[PDB]
Amino acid sequence: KNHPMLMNLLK
Amino acid sequence: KLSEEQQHIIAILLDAHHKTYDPTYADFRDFRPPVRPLSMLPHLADLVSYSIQKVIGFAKMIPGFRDLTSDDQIVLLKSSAIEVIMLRSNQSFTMDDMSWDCGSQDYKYDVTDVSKAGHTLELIEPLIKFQVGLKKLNLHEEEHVLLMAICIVSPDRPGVQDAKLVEAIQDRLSNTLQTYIRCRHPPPGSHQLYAKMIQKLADLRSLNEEHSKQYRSLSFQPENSMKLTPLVLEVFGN
Ligand SMILES: CCCC[Si](CCCC)(c1ccc(OC[C@@H](O)CCC(=O)O)c(C)c1)c1ccc(OCC(O)(CC)CC)c(C)c1
Repeated sequence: KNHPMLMNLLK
Repeated sequence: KLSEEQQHIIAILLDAHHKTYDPTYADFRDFRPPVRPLSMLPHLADLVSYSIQKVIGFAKMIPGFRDLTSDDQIVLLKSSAIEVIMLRSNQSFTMDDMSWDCGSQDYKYDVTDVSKAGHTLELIEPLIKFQVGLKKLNLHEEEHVLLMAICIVSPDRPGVQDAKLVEAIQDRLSNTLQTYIRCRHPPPGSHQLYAKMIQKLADLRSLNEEHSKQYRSLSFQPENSMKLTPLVLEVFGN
Protein backbone atom coordinates (compact mmCIF):
# COMPACT_ATOMS: atom_id res chain seq x y z
CA LYS A 1 0.00 0.00 0.00
CA ASN A 2 1.11 3.58 -0.70
CA HIS A 3 1.85 6.13 2.05
CA PRO A 4 1.75 9.55 0.34
CA MET A 5 1.53 11.56 3.57
CA LEU A 6 4.43 9.67 5.15
CA MET A 7 6.43 9.98 1.92
CA ASN A 8 5.78 13.73 1.79
CA LEU A 9 6.88 14.32 5.39
CA LEU A 10 10.01 12.28 4.58
CA LYS A 11 10.58 14.94 1.86
CA LYS B 1 37.41 5.67 23.85
CA LEU B 2 34.49 7.85 22.76
CA SER B 3 35.64 8.53 19.20
CA GLU B 4 34.92 11.90 17.62
CA GLU B 5 32.74 10.16 15.04
CA GLN B 6 30.71 8.99 18.04
CA GLN B 7 30.64 12.42 19.70
CA HIS B 8 29.54 13.79 16.32
CA ILE B 9 26.67 11.29 16.18
CA ILE B 10 25.49 12.23 19.67
CA ALA B 11 25.56 15.94 18.84
CA ILE B 12 23.48 15.47 15.67
CA LEU B 13 20.88 13.46 17.59
CA LEU B 14 20.79 16.05 20.37
CA ASP B 15 20.28 18.86 17.86
CA ALA B 16 17.64 16.80 16.03
CA HIS B 17 15.67 16.16 19.22
CA HIS B 18 15.80 19.83 20.24
CA LYS B 19 14.54 20.76 16.75
CA THR B 20 11.62 18.30 16.96
CA TYR B 21 10.51 18.62 20.61
CA ASP B 22 8.85 21.82 21.85
CA PRO B 23 8.70 21.79 25.68
CA THR B 24 6.29 24.74 25.57
CA TYR B 25 3.65 22.47 23.94
CA ALA B 26 2.30 25.59 22.22
CA ASP B 27 1.06 23.63 19.20
CA PHE B 28 -1.42 21.81 21.48
CA ARG B 29 -3.88 24.71 21.08
CA ASP B 30 -4.38 23.80 17.41
CA PHE B 31 -5.63 20.34 18.37
CA ARG B 32 -9.28 19.55 18.85
CA PRO B 33 -10.01 20.54 22.45
CA PRO B 34 -9.65 18.02 25.28
CA VAL B 35 -13.14 16.91 26.28
CA ARG B 36 -13.54 15.11 29.64
CA PRO B 37 -17.51 7.91 26.16
CA LEU B 38 -14.39 8.19 24.04
CA SER B 39 -14.54 11.95 24.68
CA MET B 40 -10.73 12.24 24.54
CA LEU B 41 -10.31 10.38 21.23
CA PRO B 42 -10.33 13.52 19.01
CA HIS B 43 -7.76 15.31 21.18
CA LEU B 44 -5.58 12.22 21.57
CA ALA B 45 -5.79 11.49 17.84
CA ASP B 46 -4.49 14.98 17.06
CA LEU B 47 -1.79 14.54 19.72
CA VAL B 48 -0.53 11.29 18.19
CA SER B 49 -0.80 12.66 14.65
CA TYR B 50 1.24 15.70 15.68
CA SER B 51 3.78 13.45 17.44
CA ILE B 52 4.11 11.23 14.35
CA GLN B 53 5.21 14.34 12.43
CA LYS B 54 7.88 15.08 15.05
CA VAL B 55 9.16 11.49 15.05
CA ILE B 56 9.57 11.68 11.27
CA GLY B 57 11.54 14.92 11.54
CA PHE B 58 13.80 13.36 14.17
CA ALA B 59 14.25 10.13 12.20
CA LYS B 60 15.30 12.01 9.06
CA MET B 61 18.30 13.40 10.97
CA ILE B 62 19.53 10.03 12.28
CA PRO B 63 22.98 9.46 10.70
CA GLY B 64 22.54 6.92 7.93
CA PHE B 65 18.73 6.91 7.93
CA ARG B 66 18.58 8.66 4.54
CA ASP B 67 20.85 6.03 2.95
CA LEU B 68 17.96 3.58 3.28
CA THR B 69 15.43 3.33 0.48
CA SER B 70 12.18 5.23 0.89
CA ASP B 71 10.47 1.86 1.36
CA ASP B 72 12.72 0.85 4.25
CA GLN B 73 12.35 4.34 5.75
CA ILE B 74 8.57 3.94 5.63
CA VAL B 75 8.35 0.48 7.20
CA LEU B 76 10.71 1.54 10.00
CA LEU B 77 8.70 4.66 10.84
CA LYS B 78 5.38 2.81 10.52
CA SER B 79 6.55 0.14 12.95
CA SER B 80 8.49 2.34 15.39
CA ALA B 81 6.32 5.49 15.54
CA ILE B 82 4.18 4.48 18.52
CA GLU B 83 7.28 3.25 20.38
CA VAL B 84 9.20 6.49 19.81
CA ILE B 85 6.09 8.38 20.94
CA MET B 86 6.11 6.28 24.12
CA LEU B 87 9.79 7.15 24.62
CA ARG B 88 9.56 10.88 23.89
CA SER B 89 6.40 11.13 26.02
CA ASN B 90 8.52 10.21 29.06
CA GLN B 91 10.00 13.73 29.19
CA SER B 92 6.59 15.15 30.17
CA PHE B 93 5.69 12.20 32.41
CA THR B 94 5.85 12.95 36.13
CA MET B 95 6.06 10.33 38.87
CA ASP B 96 4.50 12.60 41.51
CA ASP B 97 1.06 11.71 40.12
CA MET B 98 1.85 9.25 37.26
CA SER B 99 0.66 11.66 34.57
CA TRP B 100 1.94 13.47 31.49
CA ASP B 101 2.10 17.17 32.41
CA CYS B 102 2.40 19.44 29.37
CA GLY B 103 1.99 22.80 31.09
CA SER B 104 -1.64 23.75 31.65
CA GLN B 105 -4.19 21.54 33.40
CA ASP B 106 -6.15 21.10 30.16
CA TYR B 107 -3.00 19.44 28.77
CA LYS B 108 -2.19 17.33 31.84
CA TYR B 109 -3.08 13.74 30.98
CA ASP B 110 -3.61 10.71 33.23
CA VAL B 111 -4.80 7.11 32.84
CA THR B 112 -8.48 8.11 32.75
CA ASP B 113 -7.72 10.20 29.66
CA VAL B 114 -6.28 7.12 27.95
CA SER B 115 -9.36 5.07 28.84
CA LYS B 116 -11.57 7.94 27.64
CA ALA B 117 -10.00 7.30 24.22
CA GLY B 118 -11.00 3.62 24.02
CA HIS B 119 -7.99 1.91 25.60
CA THR B 120 -8.12 -0.69 28.38
CA LEU B 121 -5.88 -1.71 31.27
CA GLU B 122 -4.23 -4.39 29.10
CA LEU B 123 -2.30 -1.45 27.62
CA ILE B 124 -2.64 1.24 30.29
CA GLU B 125 -1.02 -0.58 33.20
CA PRO B 126 2.03 -1.88 31.27
CA LEU B 127 2.37 1.64 29.82
CA ILE B 128 2.51 3.34 33.23
CA LYS B 129 4.98 0.70 34.43
CA PHE B 130 7.12 1.42 31.38
CA GLN B 131 7.03 5.19 31.96
CA VAL B 132 8.00 4.70 35.62
CA GLY B 133 10.81 2.26 34.81
CA LEU B 134 12.18 4.51 32.08
CA LYS B 135 12.06 7.52 34.40
CA LYS B 136 13.85 5.50 37.10
CA LEU B 137 16.74 4.99 34.68
CA ASN B 138 17.47 8.75 34.93
CA LEU B 139 18.86 8.79 31.40
CA HIS B 140 21.17 11.50 30.19
CA GLU B 141 19.67 13.37 27.26
CA GLU B 142 22.49 11.84 25.20
CA GLU B 143 21.21 8.37 26.14
CA HIS B 144 17.57 9.37 25.60
CA VAL B 145 18.08 10.49 21.99
CA LEU B 146 20.32 7.49 21.26
CA LEU B 147 17.60 5.13 22.50
CA MET B 148 14.99 6.76 20.25
CA ALA B 149 17.28 6.44 17.22
CA ILE B 150 18.19 2.82 18.00
CA CYS B 151 14.47 2.05 18.36
CA ILE B 152 13.70 3.38 14.88
CA VAL B 153 16.54 1.59 13.07
CA SER B 154 15.81 -2.01 14.07
CA PRO B 155 16.40 -4.65 11.36
CA ASP B 156 13.71 -7.03 12.66
CA ARG B 157 10.77 -4.73 11.92
CA PRO B 158 8.18 -6.38 9.64
CA GLY B 159 8.54 -5.54 5.97
CA VAL B 160 12.19 -4.48 6.21
CA GLN B 161 14.02 -5.21 2.94
CA ASP B 162 17.69 -4.30 3.51
CA ALA B 163 18.03 -5.70 7.02
CA LYS B 164 21.83 -5.74 6.92
CA LEU B 165 22.02 -2.04 6.05
CA VAL B 166 19.52 -1.28 8.82
CA GLU B 167 21.65 -3.44 11.13
CA ALA B 168 24.83 -1.55 10.20
CA ILE B 169 23.24 1.82 10.99
CA GLN B 170 21.90 0.52 14.30
CA ASP B 171 25.25 -1.04 15.21
CA ARG B 172 26.98 2.33 14.83
CA LEU B 173 24.41 3.89 17.17
CA SER B 174 24.60 0.90 19.53
CA ASN B 175 28.39 1.06 19.91
CA THR B 176 28.03 4.82 20.40
CA LEU B 177 25.57 4.27 23.25
CA GLN B 178 27.64 1.48 24.83
CA THR B 179 30.80 3.58 24.66
CA TYR B 180 29.01 6.69 25.94
CA ILE B 181 27.76 4.87 29.05
CA ARG B 182 31.20 3.51 29.97
CA CYS B 183 33.02 6.83 29.49
CA ARG B 184 30.45 9.47 30.45
CA HIS B 185 27.89 7.86 32.79
CA PRO B 186 29.41 7.56 36.28
CA PRO B 187 28.59 4.70 38.65
CA PRO B 188 26.33 3.60 40.20
CA GLY B 189 23.87 4.84 37.57
CA SER B 190 25.89 3.20 34.79
CA HIS B 191 25.45 -0.29 36.30
CA GLN B 192 24.07 -2.57 33.57
CA LEU B 193 22.61 0.57 32.00
CA TYR B 194 22.91 -0.64 28.41
CA ALA B 195 21.19 -3.90 29.34
CA LYS B 196 18.36 -2.00 31.05
CA MET B 197 17.88 0.22 27.99
CA ILE B 198 17.74 -2.73 25.58
CA GLN B 199 15.14 -4.24 27.92
CA LYS B 200 13.01 -1.11 27.46
CA LEU B 201 13.22 -1.70 23.70
CA ALA B 202 11.77 -5.16 24.32
CA ASP B 203 9.02 -3.67 26.50
CA LEU B 204 8.25 -1.26 23.65
CA ARG B 205 7.65 -4.12 21.21
CA SER B 206 5.19 -5.62 23.69
CA LEU B 207 3.50 -2.24 24.20
CA ASN B 208 3.44 -1.75 20.42
CA GLU B 209 1.66 -5.08 19.92
CA GLU B 210 -0.97 -4.31 22.56
CA HIS B 211 -1.62 -0.80 21.23
CA SER B 212 -1.99 -2.19 17.70
CA LYS B 213 -4.55 -4.71 18.97
CA GLN B 214 -6.65 -2.05 20.70
CA TYR B 215 -6.20 0.42 17.84
CA ARG B 216 -7.31 -2.19 15.30
CA SER B 217 -10.37 -2.91 17.46
CA LEU B 218 -11.19 0.77 18.03
CA SER B 219 -10.64 1.83 14.41
CA PHE B 220 -12.77 -1.10 13.20
CA GLN B 221 -15.74 1.11 14.07
CA PRO B 222 -16.18 3.76 11.35
CA GLU B 223 -17.63 6.05 14.03
CA ASN B 224 -14.22 5.92 15.72
CA SER B 225 -12.20 6.08 12.49
CA MET B 226 -14.01 9.30 11.65
CA LYS B 227 -12.44 11.10 14.63
CA LEU B 228 -8.91 10.03 13.68
CA THR B 229 -6.60 11.99 11.40
CA PRO B 230 -5.52 11.07 7.86
CA LEU B 231 -1.89 10.68 8.95
CA VAL B 232 -2.87 8.39 11.84
CA LEU B 233 -4.97 6.24 9.50
CA GLU B 234 -2.09 6.03 7.02
CA VAL B 235 0.55 5.15 9.61
CA PHE B 236 -1.36 3.05 12.14
CA GLY B 237 -3.70 1.47 9.57
CA ASN B 238 -7.27 1.37 8.35
C1 LIG C 1 -3.37 11.08 27.42
C2 LIG C 1 -2.03 10.95 26.73
C3 LIG C 1 -1.47 9.73 27.38
C4 LIG C 1 0.00 9.78 27.13
SI1 LIG C 1 0.39 9.31 25.40
C5 LIG C 1 1.63 7.98 25.70
C6 LIG C 1 1.94 7.22 24.47
C7 LIG C 1 1.28 5.89 24.64
C8 LIG C 1 1.03 5.26 23.31
C9 LIG C 1 1.27 10.81 24.69
C10 LIG C 1 1.65 10.92 23.38
C11 LIG C 1 2.32 12.04 22.94
C12 LIG C 1 2.64 13.07 23.79
O1 LIG C 1 3.30 14.22 23.31
C13 LIG C 1 4.58 14.50 23.67
C14 LIG C 1 5.46 14.76 22.46
O2 LIG C 1 5.31 13.74 21.54
C15 LIG C 1 5.11 16.04 21.74
C16 LIG C 1 6.13 17.10 22.05
C17 LIG C 1 6.71 17.68 20.80
O3 LIG C 1 7.08 16.91 19.95
O4 LIG C 1 6.83 18.89 20.65
C18 LIG C 1 2.25 12.92 25.09
C19 LIG C 1 2.54 13.98 26.10
C20 LIG C 1 1.58 11.82 25.53
C21 LIG C 1 -1.00 8.64 24.36
C22 LIG C 1 -1.44 9.34 23.29
C23 LIG C 1 -2.45 8.81 22.53
C24 LIG C 1 -3.03 7.62 22.81
O5 LIG C 1 -4.04 7.14 22.01
C25 LIG C 1 -3.71 6.98 20.70
C26 LIG C 1 -4.74 6.15 19.98
O6 LIG C 1 -4.50 4.83 20.05
C27 LIG C 1 -6.11 6.44 20.47
C28 LIG C 1 -7.04 5.48 19.76
C29 LIG C 1 -4.69 6.50 18.52
C30 LIG C 1 -4.93 7.97 18.40
C31 LIG C 1 -2.60 6.93 23.91
C32 LIG C 1 -3.16 5.58 24.29
C33 LIG C 1 -1.58 7.45 24.66
